[PDB]
Amino acid sequence: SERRRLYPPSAEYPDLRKHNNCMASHLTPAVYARLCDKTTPTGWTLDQCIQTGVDNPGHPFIKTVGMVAGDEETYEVFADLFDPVIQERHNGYDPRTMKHTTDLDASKIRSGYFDERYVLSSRVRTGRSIRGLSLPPACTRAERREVERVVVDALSGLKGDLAGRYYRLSEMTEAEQQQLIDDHFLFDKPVSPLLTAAGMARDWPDARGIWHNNEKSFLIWVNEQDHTRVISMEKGGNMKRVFERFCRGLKEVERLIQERGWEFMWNERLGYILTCPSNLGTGLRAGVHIKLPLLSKDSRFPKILENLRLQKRGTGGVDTAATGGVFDISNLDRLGKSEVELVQLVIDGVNYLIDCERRLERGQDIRI
Amino acid sequence: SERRRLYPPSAEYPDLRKHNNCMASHLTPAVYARLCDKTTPTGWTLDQCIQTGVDNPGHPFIKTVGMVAGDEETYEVFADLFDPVIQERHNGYDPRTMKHTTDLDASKIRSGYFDERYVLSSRVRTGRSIRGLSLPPACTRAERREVERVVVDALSGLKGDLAGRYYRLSEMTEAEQQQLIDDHFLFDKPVSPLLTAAGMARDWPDARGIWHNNEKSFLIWVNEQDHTRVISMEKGGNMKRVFERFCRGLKEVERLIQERGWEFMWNERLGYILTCPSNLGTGLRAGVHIKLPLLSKDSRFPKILENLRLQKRGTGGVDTAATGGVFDISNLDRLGKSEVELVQLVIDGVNYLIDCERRLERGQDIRI
Amino acid sequence: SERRRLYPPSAEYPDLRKHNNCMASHLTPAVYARLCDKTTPTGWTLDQCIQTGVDNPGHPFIKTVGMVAGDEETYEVFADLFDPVIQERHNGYDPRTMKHTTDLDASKIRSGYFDERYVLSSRVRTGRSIRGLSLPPACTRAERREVERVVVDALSGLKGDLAGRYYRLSEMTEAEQQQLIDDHFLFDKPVSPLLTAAGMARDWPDARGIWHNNEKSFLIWVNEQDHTRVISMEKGGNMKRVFERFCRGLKEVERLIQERGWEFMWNERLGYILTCPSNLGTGLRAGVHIKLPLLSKDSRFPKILENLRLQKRGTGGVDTAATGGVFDISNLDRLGKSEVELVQLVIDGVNYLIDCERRLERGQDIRI
Amino acid sequence: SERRRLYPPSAEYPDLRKHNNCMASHLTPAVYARLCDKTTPTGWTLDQCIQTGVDNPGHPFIKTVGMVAGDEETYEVFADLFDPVIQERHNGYDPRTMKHTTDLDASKIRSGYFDERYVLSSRVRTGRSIRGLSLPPACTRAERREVERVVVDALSGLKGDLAGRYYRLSEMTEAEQQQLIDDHFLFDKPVSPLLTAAGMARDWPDARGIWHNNEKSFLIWVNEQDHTRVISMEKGGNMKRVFERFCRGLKEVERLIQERGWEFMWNERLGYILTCPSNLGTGLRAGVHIKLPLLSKDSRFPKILENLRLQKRGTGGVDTAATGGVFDISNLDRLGKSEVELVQLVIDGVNYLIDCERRLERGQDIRI
Amino acid sequence: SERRRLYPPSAEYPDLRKHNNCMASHLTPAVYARLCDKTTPTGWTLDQCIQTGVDNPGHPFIKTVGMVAGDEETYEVFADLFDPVIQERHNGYDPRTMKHTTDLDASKIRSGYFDERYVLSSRVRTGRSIRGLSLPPACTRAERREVERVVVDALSGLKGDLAGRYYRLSEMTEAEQQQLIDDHFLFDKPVSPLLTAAGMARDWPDARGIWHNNEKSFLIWVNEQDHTRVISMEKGGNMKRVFERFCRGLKEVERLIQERGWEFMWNERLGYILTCPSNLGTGLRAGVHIKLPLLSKDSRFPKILENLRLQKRGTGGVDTAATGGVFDISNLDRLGKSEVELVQLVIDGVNYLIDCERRLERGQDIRI
Ligand SMILES: Nc1ncnc2c1ncn2[C@@H]1O[C@H](COP(=O)(O)OP(=O)(O)O)[C@@H](O)[C@H]1O
Ligand SMILES: Nc1ncnc2c1ncn2[C@@H]1O[C@H](COP(=O)(O)OP(=O)(O)O)[C@@H](O)[C@H]1O
Ligand SMILES: Nc1ncnc2c1ncn2[C@@H]1O[C@H](COP(=O)(O)OP(=O)(O)O)[C@@H](O)[C@H]1O
Ligand SMILES: Nc1ncnc2c1ncn2[C@@H]1O[C@H](COP(=O)(O)OP(=O)(O)O)[C@@H](O)[C@H]1O
Ligand SMILES: Nc1ncnc2c1ncn2[C@@H]1O[C@H](COP(=O)(O)OP(=O)(O)O)[C@@H](O)[C@H]1O
Ligand SMILES: CN(CC(=O)O)C(=N)N
Ligand SMILES: CN(CC(=O)O)C(=N)N
Ligand SMILES: CN(CC(=O)O)C(=N)N
Ligand SMILES: CN(CC(=O)O)C(=N)N
Ligand SMILES: CN(CC(=O)O)C(=N)N
Ligand SMILES: [Mg+2]
Ligand SMILES: [Mg+2]
Ligand SMILES: [Mg+2]
Ligand SMILES: [Mg+2]
Ligand SMILES: [Mg+2]
Repeated sequence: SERRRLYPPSAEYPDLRKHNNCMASHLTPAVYARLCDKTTPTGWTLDQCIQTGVDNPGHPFIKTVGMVAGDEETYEVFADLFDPVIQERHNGYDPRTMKHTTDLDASKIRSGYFDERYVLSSRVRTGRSIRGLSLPPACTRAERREVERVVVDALSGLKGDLAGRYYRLSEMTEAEQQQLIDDHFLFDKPVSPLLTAAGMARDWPDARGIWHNNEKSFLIWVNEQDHTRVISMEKGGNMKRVFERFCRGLKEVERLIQERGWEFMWNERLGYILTCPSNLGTGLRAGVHIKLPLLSKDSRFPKILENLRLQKRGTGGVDTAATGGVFDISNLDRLGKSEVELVQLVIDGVNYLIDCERRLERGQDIRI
Repeated sequence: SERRRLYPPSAEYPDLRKHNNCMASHLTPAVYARLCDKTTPTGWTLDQCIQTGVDNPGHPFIKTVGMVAGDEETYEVFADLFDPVIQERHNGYDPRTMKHTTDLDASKIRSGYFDERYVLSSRVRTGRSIRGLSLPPACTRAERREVERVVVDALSGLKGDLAGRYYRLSEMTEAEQQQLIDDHFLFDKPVSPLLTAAGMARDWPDARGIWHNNEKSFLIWVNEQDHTRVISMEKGGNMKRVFERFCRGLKEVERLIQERGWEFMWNERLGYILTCPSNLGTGLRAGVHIKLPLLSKDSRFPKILENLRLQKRGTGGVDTAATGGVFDISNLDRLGKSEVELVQLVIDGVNYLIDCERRLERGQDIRI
Repeated sequence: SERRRLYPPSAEYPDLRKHNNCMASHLTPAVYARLCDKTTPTGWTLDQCIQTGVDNPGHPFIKTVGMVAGDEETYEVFADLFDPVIQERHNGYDPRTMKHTTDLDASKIRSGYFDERYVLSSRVRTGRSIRGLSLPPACTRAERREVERVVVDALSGLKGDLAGRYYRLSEMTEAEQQQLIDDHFLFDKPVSPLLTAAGMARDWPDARGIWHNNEKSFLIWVNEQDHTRVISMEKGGNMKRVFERFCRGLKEVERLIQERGWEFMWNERLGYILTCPSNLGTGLRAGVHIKLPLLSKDSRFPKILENLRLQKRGTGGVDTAATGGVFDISNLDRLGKSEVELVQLVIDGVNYLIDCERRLERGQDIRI
Repeated sequence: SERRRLYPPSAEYPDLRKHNNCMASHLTPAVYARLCDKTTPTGWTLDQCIQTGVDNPGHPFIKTVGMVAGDEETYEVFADLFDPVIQERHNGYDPRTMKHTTDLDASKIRSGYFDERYVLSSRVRTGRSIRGLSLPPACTRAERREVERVVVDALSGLKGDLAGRYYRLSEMTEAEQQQLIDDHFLFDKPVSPLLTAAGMARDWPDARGIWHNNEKSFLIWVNEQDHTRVISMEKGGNMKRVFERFCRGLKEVERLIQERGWEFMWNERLGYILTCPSNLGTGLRAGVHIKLPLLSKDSRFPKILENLRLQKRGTGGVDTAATGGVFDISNLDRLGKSEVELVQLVIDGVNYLIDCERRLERGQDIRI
Repeated sequence: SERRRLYPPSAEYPDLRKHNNCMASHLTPAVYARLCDKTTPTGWTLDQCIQTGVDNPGHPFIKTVGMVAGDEETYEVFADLFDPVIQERHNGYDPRTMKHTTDLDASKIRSGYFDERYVLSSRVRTGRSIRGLSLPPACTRAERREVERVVVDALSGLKGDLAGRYYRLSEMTEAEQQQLIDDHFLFDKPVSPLLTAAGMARDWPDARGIWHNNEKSFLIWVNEQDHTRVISMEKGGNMKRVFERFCRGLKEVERLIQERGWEFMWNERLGYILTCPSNLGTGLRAGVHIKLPLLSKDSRFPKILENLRLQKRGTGGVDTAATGGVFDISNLDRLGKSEVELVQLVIDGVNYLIDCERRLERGQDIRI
């Protein structure tokens, strides 16, 4: 009957009195009550958006957004809660007013070569979603298989240096997968509670895979945390070559994908849409590992790092710590700046860090 | 259940990598995704609109639109795809901004007499659709029979020189139909793939017919490719008389049709609505055949023809080629210009063509 | 408004006064009125079922059903019209009461070797539809591509003698396709009016292909007239080996298809569901070509052939005639009998025909 | 099914080629097609509005509107057709633009006494509808009974000179009803085709009645052609007393009706809503009979009458003619002018008419 | 539009080619296709039912069902898949035909005392669900809080020896929770993949708690894996006292719950409804730990255990192994047998096990 009463929204309000994530900070009873009825056309709802944040109050060793998007419409349907979170996460970028600009030019990134005694590794990463298909948090098996087929068919057209092969996770022996993971190429099974709570580990390892070139300098993860994750890696400090290869490969992949009538998720307000609001905009993360004996001498590291808008993850894996200090240092903000700008910022920050080692003298300049 | 997922629009996107029609040129994944859910009140959909273009990439010896309209609402519902196609097809006429004006006056078409040694035939054609009834691509049997009844009842009222008789295709012996076709009067069965793919050959020959006057100088095809096709023909170069008869007969037919409460499809933005976007506006085609020994001497013909906005089809039938060169030359653009203007343009172009007989001198002037 | 009146069903009733197909014979105003509102869950309707029959009254040189099915549900939704047609087409088999049994055993088909001087070719064909996907008359582009992907992935698992390769029609040069067609391997473009009117030529050649083994003795047409057409052919009279290979290959293909969670359309009442009601049940056609000088001496062929329940097509296919008499003789009925029974019947009929070479004496026995 | 086609609106368009009513004049195929889907909340439709006009092309001896309203919403829902009709019927009043003002003051109508030798009868009539109840063309039995109950209960409260009694038509002997009709008090059974075609004779004589005061100078017809018709009569030429009594009685009746929570249909754009668009606005008709020997001498009567905006009906009954000339002369326009203005206009026109007795002189002044 | 096509069910079919759980064994494409549209009134669907089984193919050291129920209606809506699974899991009990009988009598369980040198612990467990509230896999925050409130209010009425207190998990320090877990009283956080994949760890630790008596011999877990889990423990081999206390406490709890108008989920076909089909029927598990030096001598243990219908989990925790062999031995089947019968079976099995200590002789009797 229509006379039956629903549970009032405040009855469903999560208990976030001990949470320490941006979703908990920016969620209020008014917002929850306002948004608890809405839903994206594919059925995504607010509770599904904030489940990962609700279940995970902590997760060292970095601050977490606590939200995910089930599809493109989410960021528009639940903008009343995503917008403040995005603004806080990206040092003040305002999606409501500002616009995002993307440029991928390896010409305007001159220099960008690091000392081989302090870097010994350079990687550039980005993510891409296929329009019309639900994101990993909400995708069904059919949608995941469709994403895999589209990506594999597109990548089959890559020729020349970028030519490579696709390896299905379900067809790889555990030893091979472990060897690939230990080499920083493949992705590990999603056991971290943040991924599991978001629902981005359903049906594992179905429809997940890795497409890599023969030199393994150009890789593409299929269906791990986004529809596609494009990676360009090199064991050294030559960020210039890595970024040039990344740019050309990404352009070719986009062209091949569009050839078949598929287009990436994108809007000028937010840039490239991805699951985690922390990856919006360019979704780009350019970083380098650090030599063990050197940066270990730092004492006021976090202040300097927040000074330069850089983030320091441990060795391979965000969930891992740093032992025998070798830190993966990358840019912190991915929205509001162009890819070239982000790479230049990373290069400048790393040059500062290696210059700030000061193994002969003492003194931290910070230099806000 | 509502949790089941539909095929993403890009999955249905046609493969037009080898097509050479305006629909293929102006169709993009964004447009297809935007329009793949809409539908006219009678159920016409985008796929039905573009089926003929998808199936037919070629079709010599002229460029083809590759689209058809199922009803009046189509041009409004799918305007996002029809408008660029119409603009390209009609040398820049912009339906969004401009307006179309129609005038049928035989007084302001002074002159217009061709040399009898180079024309020997003059025809004028137009199309008309009855409002409220689906177009041939989408019409059911009941709608087709209704169109036939309305047209026949209206035409029964014609008196005087225009007085004529209606002949039902289903009641005509094959020999009589073949004789009429060979005389350029009747229409042949629609075997060309463009007509069949559009669905404009369903239930043949049911409800199709030809109404012609005793002299056979005035004819009306019922349910061939439009609801009505009004034709005025004469074996000679006297375009003036042909056009005068065409104008008066068309006015009388329109009056008789409106007498019973039926009105033609029409809107000032597009003019007279017809199935093929190439026939919008006036839908008028005025043309003449050409004497065999004469125009055969031409070498740079296509450049001159595109110069004058004229189209050259072979002998009887667009699908046929030209042998022993005798070309059917007509106007190319039917929207944005009035009927009088189009006829005057055809007369000027034909006078230019005959003036360039070059049986005693050489040189092509083009004269853009 | 709800006060508006629909066209009465009799207004839409087709004009079949001159038709000569089973649909025209068994269609009555009462049946049409009863069924003109129903529709299968995918939207198939009666008019779409009978369009091919309505448009085509003739089509030599064989009697035609005049109907097609858009999906599995059709045969159940429109049973009131399909059942009499099926019963008449399959010499009295009653789908309402009887049941169909299928057995594919090459052991119980002993003998089956024809004289090499009168056969010189032996082929066995069947069709199969993937459950859950619309049939070629109604399938959209996405469904056709899904069928192609499922079939190709399944067939990739065939090993040993059956090992083969898939060739996409869109990627084959016209010369190669013509050579394959002339060799009786590949299928030609569907230009015959029966196929076009049924809508089984939309989006050609998208998603159509041929998968064949290295010896080309085992072929599979993908998306030509059914979802799959499995063919086993040999240039000779050894029907035994051909049928054995056909049986084992079909079993392997079915196993591979089921491995991935796809099941063939099938119900014990009708057997294997296919587009044309003439292919229901087993859908099997076993046949042989005939030597030119020999059977040409016959005069009362049609009576004998109808006596033996055999069909006589042209050497080039159903749509071609027989010149320099070389007739493709096959079984006529495919529903109500098992595959082994049909093959044995074909063998017995061919042995009877060759026994009646009438080179020594004369006289036709008929032998009903 | 949704694929079935409705009859196109032009198929339902009435055949008005021989009609002579305002509805026929102002009805066009475009208007009919536009309005043939709409309907008032109570279910009234355009065909029901125009049925009376369609069935009746003639009806001497006056020009007829040819339309009726089923409820209050009609004039708003079908304004596209009622507005031109109202404008033509009320000599230019434009309901879209201008507003209507009502005043009932017997003080500002000084004079207004006619010669007893040329009038011998004075009547004033008006109509009123109860809001929330369907009009007589569309009212069901329950609604008609509700109207009767509301009106009778209200009128029971009248006191003093206006005190009277209610007589139910179903409880009155035929002789009494005939006597009342012959005295110009009661209304006759609705046998005229205009009333019957409009559906305003259904369930006769159920729920119809007459409430009159003891002197029979104040009367109220219940459910004859409107919900209420208030009438004030006097056998003489004293229009002043008749009109003041009419005003006070109408005010008292309105007060009593509003006492119980019922309000009259009214909007400033149109005034008081009634069934026939010819009665909109005030709905007031003030008139007088004429002595037999006197006005019979007129020859150019119609021109003069149209000059003064007066209408001449025969003796008792609009449907009746004038024998032994005694004409009922009243105002022609009821909308756009106030009641006092209309009464003054009638008085001036009657004074003009009697002044033109022409028993001793000659001249048709007309005096536009 | 309604012309868009859904993904065929076989496209969503899980890839279970390597799974080893009952759901994978008893899931077929036909069943999946049949059930993929249905849904319980609260929105539970088949994919949600089988997600835990799909994600987890293994999970030593016991065979897993691989399914869960979202609410009471699930077992009825998806019976076509639950029934075979239940039958296989409960050694042939047929829910379709048979009925379940429950009796909780401590009188008819005479004896039941184990040797203190081989048991040193005795526990009895059961589960209960509140009717009208979604099960832990599907319950929202409001429903979980409602379950907690109902259970706590009911348990507040327990008096006498059963008198106890409720401890909210969110209000207990980590040290206290760890101490309780190490003592085998409290439940640990659900980190095992089977619980997480089923969605039974959402919003942890909100609304989860433990209500225990002062002696801690009677405990009730609130919202861990069922709505309520009632447990009775004793550090010894006196199963008689444990079971009688369990019976009386359960009866009192049920009475108190029903006092407020709440009733347990129950139907005679299945008994007491719970999330995991392995806990249906009584949901009872009676077990004992085993002394370290003793049962370690066994070699053919699994055959004997399957002989006696007993299951051997490791030490505290099903997910944990057995080191220094001390096995938790309990009954294996909970549906089709009464609680008294199950406890007697457990007692007989444990007596057999201890009798087969073989510390003096050798030989395994099995004794099927
Ligand atoms: N600079 C680098 N050099 C080598 N490997 C890297 C680098 N940065 C990241 N990786 C590899 O990427 C994998 C996942 O790292 P993660 O923190 O998830 O980066 P992302 O943000 O791109 O997911 C790790 O296994 C790690 O080895
Ligand atoms: N100038 C002409 N003289 C004689 N016949 C003509 C002429 N133009 C067209 N026709 C006749 O019209 C028929 C169809 O021509 P088509 O190219 O379809 O013209 P339309 O554009 O009006 O369809 C042909 O059979 C042809 O004989
Ligand atoms: N027994 C046979 N031997 C050789 N070729 C054959 C045989 N049967 C069919 N074909 C070839 O297959 C092609 C299509 O045959 P068709 O008449 O469509 O058979 P079906 O009815 O099974 O489709 C033709 O080109 C024909 O040459
Ligand atoms: N001036 C008048 N004097 C007497 N009776 C009248 C007068 N005007 C109208 N009536 C009476 O009203 C009755 C109906 O007349 P009708 O033309 O319908 O007027 P209305 O416009 O009020 O309907 C007739 O029977 C007639 O006798
Ligand atoms: N016989 C027993 N004696 C002592 N503790 C037990 C016994 N059985 C179970 N437990 C305790 O119950 C907790 C959970 O046990 P579990 O294996 O989940 O039982 P269930 O299969 O009923 O969930 C463990 O921490 C364990 O210490
Ligand atoms: C660890 N996280 C959370 C974040 O991005 O803040 C991922 N989105 N992977
Ligand atoms: C041949 N065509 C295509 C076109 O007009 O371009 C017809 N519409 N008939
Ligand atoms: C030629 N036909 C018609 C028939 O089978 O009768 C095909 N279905 N191919
Ligand atoms: C006679 N008529 C028609 C009209 O008013 O024009 C009535 N409405 N009574
Ligand atoms: C470990 N399991 C699976 C099972 O019961 O089989 C739980 N339901 N807890
Ligand atoms: Mg990462
Ligand atoms: Mg043409
Ligand atoms: Mg064939
Ligand atoms: Mg009247
Ligand atoms: Mg447990």
